[PDB]
Amino acid sequence: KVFGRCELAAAMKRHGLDNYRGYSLGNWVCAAKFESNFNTQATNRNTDGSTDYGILQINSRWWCNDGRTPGSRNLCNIPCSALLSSDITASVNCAKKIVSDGNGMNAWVAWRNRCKGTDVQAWIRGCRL
Ligand SMILES: OC[C@H]1O[C@@](CO)(O[C@H]2O[C@H](CO)[C@@H](O)[C@H](O)[C@H]2O)[C@@H](O)[C@@H]1O
Ligand SMILES: [Cl-]
Ligand SMILES: [Cl-]
Ligand SMILES: [Cl-]
Ligand SMILES: [Cl-]
Ligand SMILES: [Cl-]
Ligand SMILES: [Cl-]
Ligand SMILES: [Cl-]
Ligand code: NA
Ligand code: NA
Ligand code: NA
Ligand code: NA
Ligand code: NA
Ligand code: NA
Repeated sequence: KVFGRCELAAAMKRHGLDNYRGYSLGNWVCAAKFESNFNTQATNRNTDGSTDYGILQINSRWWCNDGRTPGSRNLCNIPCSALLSSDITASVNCAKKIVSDGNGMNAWVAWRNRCKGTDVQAWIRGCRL
C-alpha cells in the first residue's frame, strides 16, 4: 500500500504515535515520507548485509527476522515481512520500541538528516485528524 499523506497521518494517530515519547505526529509522517515515500512494501539493503523494511524502514540487524542477517537480533519479535503489510500495526508497535531505545528518532537516519528541526507540522497540514 502507498499511503496518502493524511491517510497515513490518521493511521499513525489511531495507533498512538502522535507525540509518542515526545514526537509530534508530523515527525512520524515526515520520517515515513523520506524512509519509504509512504510505501509499506519498500525494502532496502544496507551495506552491512542487513535490510530495512516497510513504511519506516525498520532494520533486520536489530528489530525483525528475515532469516538472512547473520548475528542479528529480532527485538520486536516479528518476521520482517510483517513490516510490509498494508496494515501498519506491526511497524508502529516495533517503532515504539525503537524510539524508546534511548536515542529517540535519531535511530532513523532520514529523520535526523531531513526532518529533525524543521517545520514537521507542515506534514499534517490540511488533514482531518
Ligand atoms: O535502528 C537501530 C540502529 O541502526 C542504525 C544504524 O545507523 O540505523 C539503522 O536502523 C534504522 C531503523 O531501524 C534504519 O532506518 C537505518 O537504515 C539503519 O541504518 C542506528 O540509527 C540505530 O542505532
Ligand atoms: Cl491521504
Ligand atoms: Cl501506546
Ligand atoms: Cl537472520
Ligand atoms: Cl525480545
Ligand atoms: Cl499491501
Ligand atoms: Cl493501518
Ligand atoms: Cl538521510
Ligand atoms: Na505498495
Ligand atoms: Na522527545
Ligand atoms: Na537482510
Ligand atoms: Na533475527
Ligand atoms: Na544468526
Ligand atoms: Na506493518
